[PDB]
Amino acid sequence: TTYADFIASGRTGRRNAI
Amino acid sequence: SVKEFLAKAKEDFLKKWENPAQNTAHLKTLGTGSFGRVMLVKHMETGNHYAMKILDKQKVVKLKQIEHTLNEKRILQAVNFPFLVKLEFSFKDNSNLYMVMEYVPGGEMFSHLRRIGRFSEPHARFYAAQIVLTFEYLHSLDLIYRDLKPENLLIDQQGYIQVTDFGFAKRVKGRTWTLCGTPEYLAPEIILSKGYNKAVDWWALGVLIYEMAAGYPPFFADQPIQIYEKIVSGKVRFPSHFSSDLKDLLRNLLQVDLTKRFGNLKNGVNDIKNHKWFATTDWIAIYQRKVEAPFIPEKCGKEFSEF
Ligand SMILES: Fc1cccc(CNc2nc3ccc(-c4ccncc4)cc3s2)c1
Repeated sequence: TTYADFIASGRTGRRNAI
Repeated sequence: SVKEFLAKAKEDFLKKWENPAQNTAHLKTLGTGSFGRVMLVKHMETGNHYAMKILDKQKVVKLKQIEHTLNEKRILQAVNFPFLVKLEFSFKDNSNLYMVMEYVPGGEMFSHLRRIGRFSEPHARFYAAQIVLTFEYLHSLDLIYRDLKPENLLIDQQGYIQVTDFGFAKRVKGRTWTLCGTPEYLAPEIILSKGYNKAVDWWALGVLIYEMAAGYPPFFADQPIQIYEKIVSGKVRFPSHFSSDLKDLLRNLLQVDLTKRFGNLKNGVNDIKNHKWFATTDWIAIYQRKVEAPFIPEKCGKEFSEF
């Protein structure tokens, strides 16, 4: 699912600016 | 009376912007960064609690953050809006820069959103209306925000939003070119190395609305470069629980084409405020915070002369 894909991305935590 | 409010707000802004307030005071840890930390402090004379940002002047210079730091404090001391943090005091000493601001105890929208999963559409709309008004305010001052995301939105004791950071904000009338922001929240024109304007904040609003209502952003991947590819393709898929009104609003915000993006058309912000998804939104009551919230929780002297 899209939810499982989100968890798999490793980008579920606080995101830094580039 | 929005035109009259915004003309008086611009008068109030420019006066403070042109003659910034300096040295308005004298000297638990809530967080840390590469050039400083944020502490919960108590003002001795009143017993009032505030958040104090302590910035190491040497570390600011080393990390090439002089202009961003001077600019952020300059904006903070000049703005006045219900969803923008109130800067109480600012001062410097031999070693550090200090910004004493309102303490926002609720923490980031980010934590509440990951905990709850996703927000219901009325809940997402309550926050989205506050961002609409804030960008309308900022954009009227020629201020581009450029770092909208749940991580940068504090929730106060009344359940309303508070914006504290302006690290990437820039006061510019036309185009700007800096590659800055967070990968998920980048408009396609920032990724494509072209000149861009305030419409990037309206793209970011689209990303924010989608993330609050879905629980995940419209474009994600394991690496930023793979996220940029999805953004520039603009292929957005919506969860089946998204209402017809939401999908339509998001199609218009997450518009690759600038001549079609909501907020960047002749009617401006009014294309967003008058959208069907916002029909039940009382814009004046949001501003007044009368709507009941759905959720209630000497070193480097030359470089910092203006601070
Ligand atoms: F000093 C720093 C330099 C560079 C990066 C960082 C990143 N860390 C943090 N930034 C903030 C900003 C505001 C608040 C805040 C304000 C008002 N009320 C409650 C919290 C807390 C934190 S913790 C800090």
